[PDB]
Amino acid sequence: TQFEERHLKFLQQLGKGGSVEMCRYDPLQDNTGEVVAVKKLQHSTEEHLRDFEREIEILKSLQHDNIVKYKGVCYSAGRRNLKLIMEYLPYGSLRDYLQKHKERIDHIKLLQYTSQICKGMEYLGTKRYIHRDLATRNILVENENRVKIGDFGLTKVLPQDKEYYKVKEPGESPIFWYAPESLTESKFSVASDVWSFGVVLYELFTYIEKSKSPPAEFMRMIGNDKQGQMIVFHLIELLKNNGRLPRPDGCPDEIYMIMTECWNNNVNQRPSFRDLALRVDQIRDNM
Ligand SMILES: C[C@H](Nc1cc(-c2c(N)nn3cccnc23)ncn1)c1ccc(F)cc1
Repeated sequence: TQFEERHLKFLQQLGKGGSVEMCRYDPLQDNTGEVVAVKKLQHSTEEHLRDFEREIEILKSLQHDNIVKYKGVCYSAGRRNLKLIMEYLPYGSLRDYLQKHKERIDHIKLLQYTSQICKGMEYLGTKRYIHRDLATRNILVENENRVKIGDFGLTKVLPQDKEYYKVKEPGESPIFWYAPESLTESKFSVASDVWSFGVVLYELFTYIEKSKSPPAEFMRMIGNDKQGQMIVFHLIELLKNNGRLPRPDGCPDEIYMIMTECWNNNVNQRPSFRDLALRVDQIRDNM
């Protein structure tokens, strides 16, 4: 079913990454239409538009309880700019949600969120997609009991004959979530996503405390005097030498062990998302 641009009523800006807005799709013009989330490009050039259409095809191919729902696309006349229409997830970003309710979210709830992120990622892998940007900033909360992976802007499809994707000219790079091989060789795979997942687990159990964030902690370890390209250089050498993020205060042993397993320099030794979801669900059952 189609979405007429004239009937999308702006309500509120939700966030920037392009941008995401809260809109009411109101063709009856009586303010009773559905509230949706709309993603559009800030700078809709020819290369970005091509990348955005691929992102849209990726999201449309995905149907999982822990992946934000695709609703449709809005086309503009002439130049062919695109708006991606998604379900509105009313509790917002996990990052803000956890910052707002801090420790009032207990470990068993955090593990319910962990399990769901794991399941969404495992599914993504069966499609041979690499997310590349797994972080709490890309997770949304539908309700108290359900989170969803909510943005796929950096997602690549693996080539048929390879188990990695090599990025030739990197743009946006969340280096503090990157596996060593991604920093050194710009190589991305299911194993690099698992590394990133360990960082997500660190994020949840620090309750996204500002001074404990991955950027804060890694900068401390390499020295706050490191700048620009030198950060990447020193980060690589630190990770090669087993410098890791510390255990979050109050974090259960069995969860901290999962993080450190994800952060294995040896790509082949990192666990699979299938094995992670089983392990996490066993922890929850024990508790
Ligand atoms: C950058 C963007 N920021 C948002 C987004 C939303 C939001 C929402 N409430 N529902 N929804 C549905 C699809 C996309 N975004 C959303 N809420 C708050 N902040 C952002 C975009 C995707 C992410 F995964 C995270 C943040």
